[PDB]
Amino acid sequence: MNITVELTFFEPYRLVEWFDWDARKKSHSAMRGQAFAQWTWKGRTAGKSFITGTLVRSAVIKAVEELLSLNNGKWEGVPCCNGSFQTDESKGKKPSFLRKRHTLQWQANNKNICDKEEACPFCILLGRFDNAGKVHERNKDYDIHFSNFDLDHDLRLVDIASGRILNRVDFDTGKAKDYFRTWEADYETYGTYTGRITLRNEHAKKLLLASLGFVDKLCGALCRIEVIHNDELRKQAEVIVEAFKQNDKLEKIRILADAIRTLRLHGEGVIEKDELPDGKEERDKGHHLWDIKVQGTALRTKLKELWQSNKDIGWRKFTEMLGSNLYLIYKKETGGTEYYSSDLFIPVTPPEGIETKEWIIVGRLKAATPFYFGVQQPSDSIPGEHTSFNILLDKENRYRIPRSALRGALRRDLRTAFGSGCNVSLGGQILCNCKVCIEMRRITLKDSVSDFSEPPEIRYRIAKNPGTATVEDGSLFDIEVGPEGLTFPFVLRYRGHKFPEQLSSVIRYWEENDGKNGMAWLGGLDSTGKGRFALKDIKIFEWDLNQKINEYIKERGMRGKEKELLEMLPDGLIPYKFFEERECLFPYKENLKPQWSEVQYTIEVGSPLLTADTISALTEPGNRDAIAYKKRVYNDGNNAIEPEPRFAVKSETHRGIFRTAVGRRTGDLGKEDHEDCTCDMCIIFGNEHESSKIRFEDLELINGNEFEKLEKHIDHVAIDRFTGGALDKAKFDTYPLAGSPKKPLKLKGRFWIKKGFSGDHKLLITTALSDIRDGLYPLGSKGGVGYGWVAGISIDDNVPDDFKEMINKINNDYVHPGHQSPKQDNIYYPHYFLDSGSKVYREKDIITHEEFTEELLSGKINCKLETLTPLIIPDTSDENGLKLQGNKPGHKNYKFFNINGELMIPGSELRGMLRTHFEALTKSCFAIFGEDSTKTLGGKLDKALHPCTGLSDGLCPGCHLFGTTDYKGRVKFGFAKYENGPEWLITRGNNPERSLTLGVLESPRPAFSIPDDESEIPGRKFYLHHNGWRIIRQKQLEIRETVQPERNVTTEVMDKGNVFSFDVRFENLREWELGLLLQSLDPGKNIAHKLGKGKPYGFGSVKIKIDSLHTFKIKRVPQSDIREYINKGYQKLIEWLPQWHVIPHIDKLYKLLWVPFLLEPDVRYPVLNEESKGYIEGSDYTYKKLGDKDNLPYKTRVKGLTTPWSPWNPF
Amino acid sequence: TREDIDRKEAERLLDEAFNPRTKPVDRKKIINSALKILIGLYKEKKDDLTSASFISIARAYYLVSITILPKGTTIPEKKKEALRKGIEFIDRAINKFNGSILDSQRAFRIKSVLSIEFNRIDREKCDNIKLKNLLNEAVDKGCTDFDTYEWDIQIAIRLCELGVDMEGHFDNLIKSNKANDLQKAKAYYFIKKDDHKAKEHMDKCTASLKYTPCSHRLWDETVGFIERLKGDSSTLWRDFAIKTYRSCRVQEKETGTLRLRWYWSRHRVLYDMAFLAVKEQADDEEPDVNVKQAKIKKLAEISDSLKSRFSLRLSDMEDDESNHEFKKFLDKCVTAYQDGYVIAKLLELTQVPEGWVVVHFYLNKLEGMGNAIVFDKCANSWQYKEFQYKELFEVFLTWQANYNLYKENAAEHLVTLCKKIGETMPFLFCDNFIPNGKDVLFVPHDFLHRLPLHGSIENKTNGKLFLENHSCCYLPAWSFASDEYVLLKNFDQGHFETLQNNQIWGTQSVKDGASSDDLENIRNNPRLLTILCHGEANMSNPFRSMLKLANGGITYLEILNSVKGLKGSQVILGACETDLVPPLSDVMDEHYSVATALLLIGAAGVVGTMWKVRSNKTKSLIEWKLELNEWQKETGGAAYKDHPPTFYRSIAFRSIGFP
RNA sequence: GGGGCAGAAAAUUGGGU
RNA sequence: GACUUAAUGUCACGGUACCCAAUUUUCUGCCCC
Ligand SMILES: [Zn+2]
Ligand SMILES: [Zn+2]
Ligand SMILES: [Zn+2]
Ligand SMILES: [Zn+2]
Repeated sequence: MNITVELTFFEPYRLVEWFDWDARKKSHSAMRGQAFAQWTWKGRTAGKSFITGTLVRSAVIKAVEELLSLNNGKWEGVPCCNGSFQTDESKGKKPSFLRKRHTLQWQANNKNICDKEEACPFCILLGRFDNAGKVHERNKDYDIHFSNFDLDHDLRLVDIASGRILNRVDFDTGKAKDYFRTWEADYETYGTYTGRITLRNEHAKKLLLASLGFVDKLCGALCRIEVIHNDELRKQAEVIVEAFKQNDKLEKIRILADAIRTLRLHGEGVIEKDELPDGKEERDKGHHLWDIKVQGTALRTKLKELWQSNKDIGWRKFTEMLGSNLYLIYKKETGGTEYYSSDLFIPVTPPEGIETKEWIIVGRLKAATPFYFGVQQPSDSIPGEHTSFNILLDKENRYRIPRSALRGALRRDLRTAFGSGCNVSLGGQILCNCKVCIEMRRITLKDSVSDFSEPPEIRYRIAKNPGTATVEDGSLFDIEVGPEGLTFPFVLRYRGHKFPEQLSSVIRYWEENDGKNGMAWLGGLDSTGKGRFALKDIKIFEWDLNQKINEYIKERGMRGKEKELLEMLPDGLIPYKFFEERECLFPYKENLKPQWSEVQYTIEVGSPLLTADTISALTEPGNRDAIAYKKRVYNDGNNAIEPEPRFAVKSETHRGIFRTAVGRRTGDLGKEDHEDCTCDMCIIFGNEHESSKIRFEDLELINGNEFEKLEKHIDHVAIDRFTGGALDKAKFDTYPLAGSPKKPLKLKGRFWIKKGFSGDHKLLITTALSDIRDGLYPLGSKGGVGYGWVAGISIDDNVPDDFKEMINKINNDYVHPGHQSPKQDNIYYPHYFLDSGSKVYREKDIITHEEFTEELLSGKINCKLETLTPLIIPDTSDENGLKLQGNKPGHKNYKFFNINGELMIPGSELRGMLRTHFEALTKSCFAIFGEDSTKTLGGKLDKALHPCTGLSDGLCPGCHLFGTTDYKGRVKFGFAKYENGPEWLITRGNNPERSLTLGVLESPRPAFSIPDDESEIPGRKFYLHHNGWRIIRQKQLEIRETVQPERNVTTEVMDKGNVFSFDVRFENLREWELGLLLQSLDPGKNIAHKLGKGKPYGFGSVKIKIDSLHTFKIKRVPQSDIREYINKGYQKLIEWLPQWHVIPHIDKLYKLLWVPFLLEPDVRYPVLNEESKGYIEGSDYTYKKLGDKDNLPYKTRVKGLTTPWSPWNPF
Repeated sequence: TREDIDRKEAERLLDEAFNPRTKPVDRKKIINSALKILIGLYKEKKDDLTSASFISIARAYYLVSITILPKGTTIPEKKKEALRKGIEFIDRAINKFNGSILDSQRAFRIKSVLSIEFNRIDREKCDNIKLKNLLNEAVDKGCTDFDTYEWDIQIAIRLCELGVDMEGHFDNLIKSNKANDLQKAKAYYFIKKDDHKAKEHMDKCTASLKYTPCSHRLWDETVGFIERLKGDSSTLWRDFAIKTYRSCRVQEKETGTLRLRWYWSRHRVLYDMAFLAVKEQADDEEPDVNVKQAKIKKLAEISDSLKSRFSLRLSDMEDDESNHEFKKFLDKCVTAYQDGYVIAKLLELTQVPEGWVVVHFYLNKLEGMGNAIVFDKCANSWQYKEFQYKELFEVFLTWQANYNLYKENAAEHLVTLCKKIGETMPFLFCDNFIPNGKDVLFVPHDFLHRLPLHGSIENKTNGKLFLENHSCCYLPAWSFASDEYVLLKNFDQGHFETLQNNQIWGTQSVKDGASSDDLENIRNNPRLLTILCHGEANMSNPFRSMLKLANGGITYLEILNSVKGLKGSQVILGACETDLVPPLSDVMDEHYSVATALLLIGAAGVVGTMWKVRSNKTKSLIEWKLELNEWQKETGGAAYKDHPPTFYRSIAFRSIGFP
């Protein structure tokens, strides 16, 4: 009686090349995969897949023995013997496959010894007494025959299978010993196999059918046995890359590749209907990346053309292949432990009367944090890329939790719960009998995917170089991480006599109760908090496998229909109501609960936090050069992803901040190389030879709904040291979060602690946390500017008590005399040049950013900032801040800089003024210069004063201290809060009654400074402190009707005597460097700095005074220690109370910023011939006469430089 | 000239690494830097790379093969990968005409010796055909400079081992100022078949081996030569096997005060075949009783020496006084592994209390049939018998598998295992081998430790239990033999609530909910220490098998150091069964349970429990407060025929110690 | 008699098992 | 029927693609023939 039997796989089964019995031994892959499905070719492609009838027969006889054991060797009333699974090599030949597995056995209950006359059902299903033996197919003399199972539909291998590399991970460490490839096939499309089972003996049909219904898995997967535009898009990408090369923009073709790759997250409508940033209205170039003339057309339009011409593959596939293509072209031009694993018969006799049951654990594995199930790159996963790290997805692109990774994590947690397990060995001839293995051999669980096939967010990563506190050479990589909140179905079947308390402990550890919060660490990247799944919706069922096995066979164990079980009623599946609670399991609270200790805390950031996610800055509209990083959280309750993305500091950034803090505290950071090391940092944070003992999580922003505008648009610039204007290409705008001292940002992050930390290590981690709270390590980018400064930390009350216990623990007498200005009261030039000379000192032995050296100092400085003339710090975020554009279109009206409605000074401006002052003071090189400008302007700066290149040639004292490229500066300035004072300068006639319409602000012309090649180059440009705002205040109406409205700029002005408070968190500063920085901050009485717009007009004169200087090795230094710091600064300066005017360059410098009103000198720019306010009749002061070579010689540079206060009209 | 200059720098750094002065820890980092430099050279110079760079690459890959230790018992995969990479990278070099005689000879020598090393590691990759090709290359190159490079000496001895005449280089190898004694012995015995000179060099070789750690190249290759002699059916293999036994025993006699040994995958066969040699000497038609008795005594001594020590892979290896010796021993062994290639009171085996017969067990895998070296002081006669253990191992594995699922319900399998012990060891019930009414001490070998030898059943219809006639106490090895009452408890509520509550027999310094400190704080040595806790097993490192007491428990190692006040006390570890302390058996079981640590501290004997038993039986055993083998017979432990589960409980209790 | 810049240079992967 | 099984013995659900790395460094939203 021929029986047609149909396979069906409900999860990805495994595949191997068929090879042959005599040829399998030569290949390790096929010798490991004897139990897999077999692939035979028909070229080494387009073959046929099949499952051997011998493997199906082995599964069937295993099911037969299990059924008989469950019934004490008596199925349907007919007794069954023990069979025989021993072959005597003398009396025959050994079978092709040897068992080396425990065999379930029972009593005899047989009338007579089994012979070939009245054999029991077990013997005639084993083929014991048939006429066919171990010889091959010759004749059909089999009492029971299992034919080969071929796939039920060329059939190319890549179409059915997909190569995946598996793993074997340690337990003492988190590393893997080895790995092995596999050919997991496609269970959805090619998942049905058909074969024939022929059974001559009709006496044992029922047992055979029961065994067919009882086979629960095959080839690594659940089974239900049932009776009866490439090569053209690549060319276009090559054309695009060639046109980019024509513009000499091949350095950013890589960034375009990442933008294209991340365009998959955006819809196709982004390129269909223009949603990309369009640039400025009058830029005349547009976007620096999308408005590029490639083959005579803009990149946006041609990308729309490509999308219309590549609609076949779809937006996700088209953009992925496109990004890979341009990545390959960019790489082409620039140059771009597999361990595959005597004869004993062990009879296992279950006691008579025992009760065995099967428990199904149906739930959902919600991801509390973004997950990462790693997989090998494409072109290496082929059976037979652009992103550095790939995530695991199936053919439908949905996220997958593989059965292997879930099983491995479950085994690790089970070993933890037991506390005594084995390192799983490969190729052993005896079943491992340790506690965890016994239960793992009974646990079967289903591979499950999420119903969410959307592209994974790319999470970038870098490695900081401790020596320079910047990015490392070749340290950049990107990881594809799945969204947070995704719910994967969870299936777990345990077959046995009693449910172990350790598996219950694992479930409760994994479960997400009101306080458990879920602790199933799944997949890789656990050190950065990737893959902490909170298993939920838990339902436990059970089968009465002894007296209710007929319906278990009828329902096939609910294999492949677990979604129906989770939704809700089959016979013999009463729910398991005896599932022990969390606080009733000894193994749980003993080993699993204290395994990981959560340390949750809320960081309070009182400054604009900028994580600088630049790839999404290009694609997202607005044309922001750098925007803050935002997450992508999947809303499991309402499906889909939240339209509003959560801003957060990356868990990698959190981990790196803590790790760097610890390394600088101890000294492990800065070692030559971390070999197989047991240092404090290596033990706590893991290394290449172990795993991290601490796992960090994202610093999600919880206080985001209390902001009118969460992201504050801050413009930046770099000002040339010579011309005084902005550089050639230096204007850039960041998009940080809104962070103010009054209204700060709260970031609630957490990290988990293993139960192996000593007192010293816990003290180290608490010291790192305190340093984070103290503000030593600002979050995000531009930390040396005032971005992401931590104002404090508020630890949660749920933290363990022991951890919480450790956590809770000026005037300058110098006066500059001055000259000329008081000796007459006469008009001077608004700016002068400081020819300091080419004598430049470079320090080869740069100070590393490693552990704080004891000789040098570090800490913070609190400085008050007083204004002597009105200060202009426009908030260029709003081009219509004063609401005056409606009356006069084209007028650039500005508002004073403010975050969340409070008046602040960005730390960029303070750092710029201090860096310029210090560079002028120490004869540092021109750090920012307009090189190659019309020989070239930068070609006549002698040789030493050029901007500092890499650290090969050394760094200038200003460049050493404030930092350069590939060397982070040792001084961080902060945003200056208001802290009381006379707020506004009322005008009584202005449009908002608190502004001042400024004059025409024109770009500086270096031609006047250098009229001929005879003069080499003037020095640094500084603006005097003349009270020139008074003439602008008086001529408010005369300038609003004469100058062009589209060119005049108006903004609110701060009144005289306004104070500001800001911090200067200098670190690793030398004994004399700190004193010199103090002198730069507070040069003394009658000397003040210039800040903000209108410096040539006398606006924004600022006087800095120091309130308190701190230093830690918290120790507020006294005034005596404040002195003898500036003293050795002067001592260092001369060899390159102090009397600064002794050095001529410093004398001229301090003359430039000397305030001659602390009587009222008048300073203004000349005019063009008889222009407005010419005043020709007496003190002409007009161009084409003062600038004429005949009237005035080429000594204008002589009078315009090295003469800080020389008169112009009389001379 | 970049290739030549960087190759010269690589040669400099390789030569510095080859100097034995540098420690292996920095050697790995410097050779990794050398690998990085050489691969960076190879990146831009793949087009017919010069011979010097390829030779430097081959030397560097040989050295990366040597610096990586075998983490497990088997050959590490990294070493195989290094060998394969070296031969693959040198294939291109040897396929091209270098043009220099010296460079070609060096390339041939390194390729041939690399193939020899691969053959030693695994014959599958390189067979005897590879060795013949190596001989052809060496003959063509003529690299037989014995007095210049020992590399040539190694290739010469390996070639001579291939059964091919090497009389051409015989004169050069005769002097061989850079050779070692074993190479001279091999050359003398193989080519010239001169046994006198072979043994003359052999004695010096084993004398040198007496002072070298077990990780050296000499040990593995000398045991390989000895087994080659044994397979050659020679006559001089026995003497050198015994001499290597003696050298190994003396070398580790002082080193490893914590009862430790170094695994090299050839120690076991060395002891096995030395045992076979002395056994063949014993049964070599000896006319004198004294010499045969001395030979059997030496048999017992070598059986005991293997048992008296440990076997730990360095993966498991990798107060503070003990850790100092651990670190020093690990450093010395790891140094001696790579140095091969680069240029309280002892107890005599014969002094035993009167009326005590000892049964030393040895399981030799080479012969395949175990031995039982017995010794009784009634006649002061040593005799031994042989038995098969493979089927006994099958029955023991059956019982172990059935027990881990149905602990109490596996009594029938225990009865079967005991009957198998009786059948496979019929001399236990023999009057001549073991007289009746004589106290017996067992020294079981690897998997015989788990066997309930005291519960053996004679091959009879009503087979009498072995426990009824003799009083049995066990011992891991012979090297372990040398007031108030104290109780410690860390069990769960609901069990053993009577001894803690009703304690009228003692328990003054008792501690319910005891921690490791409570065990360590016992100052005075009591007359009976009782420990109540179920310990966990360490499947990899028996040094870290622990007793699950409070505050993290106390391990095997912590007992050896912290606990001092326990000398001469009959400890009863009748709470954790003996088999949850160590791992489970696979072919052999050389792991030592916690009771062995207590014995080494100085405890007078541990009344353990082989398998898990209900709390009532061990509670009754504790309440038995008179000074085992008599209680078991009276309590019903001889009713295996009628009450299997009753037999399962009583037999489990054995006293691990020597009164 | 007129707005000038609106990003620039780096790092986009290296080591292990 | 083959393309593929061997039948008195297939723990391969017998193995987490795992571990290390801070999208950061530098820059006044500024200014005249
Ligand atoms: Zn039968
Ligand atoms: Zn195990
Ligand atoms: Zn370290
Ligand atoms: Zn410089």
